[PDB]
Amino acid sequence: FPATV
Amino acid sequence: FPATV
Amino acid sequence: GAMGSMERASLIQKAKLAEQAERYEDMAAFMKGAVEKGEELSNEERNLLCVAYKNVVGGQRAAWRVLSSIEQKSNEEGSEEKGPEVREYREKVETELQGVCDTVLGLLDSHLIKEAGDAESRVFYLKMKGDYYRYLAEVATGDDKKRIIDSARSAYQEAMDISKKEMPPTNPIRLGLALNFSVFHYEIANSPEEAISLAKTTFDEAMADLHTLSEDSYKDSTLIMQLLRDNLTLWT
Amino acid sequence: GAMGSMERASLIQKAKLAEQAERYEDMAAFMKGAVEKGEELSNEERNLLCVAYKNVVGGQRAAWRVLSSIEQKSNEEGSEEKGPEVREYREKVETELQGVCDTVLGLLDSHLIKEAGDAESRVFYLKMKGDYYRYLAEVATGDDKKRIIDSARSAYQEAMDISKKEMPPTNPIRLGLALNFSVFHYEIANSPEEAISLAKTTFDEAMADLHTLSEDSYKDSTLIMQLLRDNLTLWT
Ligand SMILES: *SCCCNC(=O)CSc1ccc(Cl)cc1
Ligand SMILES: *SCCCNC(=O)CSc1ccc(Cl)cc1
Ligand SMILES: [Mg+2]
Ligand SMILES: [Mg+2]
Ligand SMILES: [Mg+2]
Ligand SMILES: [Mg+2]
Ligand SMILES: [Mg+2]
Ligand SMILES: [Mg+2]
Repeated sequence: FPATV
Repeated sequence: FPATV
Repeated sequence: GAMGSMERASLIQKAKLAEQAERYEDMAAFMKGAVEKGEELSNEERNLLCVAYKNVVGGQRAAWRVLSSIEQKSNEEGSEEKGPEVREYREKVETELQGVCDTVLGLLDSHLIKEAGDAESRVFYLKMKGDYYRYLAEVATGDDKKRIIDSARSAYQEAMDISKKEMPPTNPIRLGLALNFSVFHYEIANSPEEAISLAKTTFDEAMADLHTLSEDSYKDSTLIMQLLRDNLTLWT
Repeated sequence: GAMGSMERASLIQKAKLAEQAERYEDMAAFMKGAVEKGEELSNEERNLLCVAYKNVVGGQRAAWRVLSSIEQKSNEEGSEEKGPEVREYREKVETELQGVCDTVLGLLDSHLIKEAGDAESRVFYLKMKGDYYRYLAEVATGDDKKRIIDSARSAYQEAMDISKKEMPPTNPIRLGLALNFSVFHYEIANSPEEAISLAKTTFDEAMADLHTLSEDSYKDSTLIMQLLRDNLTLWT
């Protein structure tokens, strides 16, 4: 999964 | 801590 | 609410203890109680709210993905019928996840967003609104799925508009918003080109503003810039 | 009980799904429901029960230790008074932990132990009884603390007596029982010499029996023997 914050 | 199972 | 009898300051203190103990459900319940006192949240208090629910819903999402993968495999050719249990349990986790998202969205709507006037609070809350509609979209399959996706989009877009007018391109909230809206484009809205363009332009505009920053602000901004780069590397 | 309407087999199936999803509270609730159907548990089902509660209570114990350390520091000379919140929250986690232990002990007493006639089931359940009284002892400070410690001791001792009569010295349940009773001696009963002697004698008697085992049984037994060695290295 791609990065999120 | 020591090991337990 | 079960936190109604506890002082605001005590709820915040306990949220910090719960974080140290990795008790994120407790942390979220304490922060919900703090929000429900009705006062605006400081920067630190907004971060505690965010961290608590991010960890709770992140665990639910991870569990939902495990169960959904098992359910998908069960529906492939040659798979033995195992009964309704996988679907039931995936639905159980899904319903709990939706409940958490609805709780967060409820706090934002009653009444955090409407009282948030400074860009740092308003953008933060609108980003969170986009994020929790995005988590609802991840599990959505019904007649309202397009409206859920559009609710996420709309919240992100309002946050983006404010952030571009009111914050420098290195502001960590602005960067994290762009990171997550880019992920929305890629994973939810079937718009990988928009995702890539947003991440690239965000990264480049931040790079050009780093020269204005102290060492500590530079560290904060470059941390999130690296996440943008990581996604671009994944996608290209 | 909320699991009363679900089939036994469905509860077991869902416990396994919950394990794959790292949803150990759910796993424990499913296994509690399965136990409450009233039938004896198979070897695999006993392991699922054990894994579920071990992970739930292990998380609670870790959180309790974090909070207890903060509380201890708050009571040292020169520390600013911060109010009752640390004690309150440590007590909250402690009460939840005690509730989990009481639930497990209740399942063992109603009626798993009394129907367990084979050594592999009876030793396993008596070991668990010792373990959950040990977790209660870890947080105990009241008039009943000596009785809680003695309840752990008594359960472990009954399990030890059966295991030595009825199981080979390499049996993994026998080994894990000895490992944990040795830890009881060291950490609960203020008896480090007994802890060390038990771990050493257990290890040596298992070593002498490894020659009788298949490759797979050897792997199972040596894994637990290494834990005995790890504790001995820690303690000497
Ligand atoms: S739930 C995110 C709030 C906690 N903040 C951090 O972990 C510092 S990094 C950061 C900065 C900006 C944004 Cl929008 C998220 C994380
Ligand atoms: S909660 C412990 C039951 C799960 N069993 C394992 O993880 C295999 S190793 C083992 C063997 C014997 C004992 Cl008493 C505990 C763990
Ligand atoms: Mg009030
Ligand atoms: Mg559903
Ligand atoms: Mg644009
Ligand atoms: Mg029945
Ligand atoms: Mg107490
Ligand atoms: Mg002896």
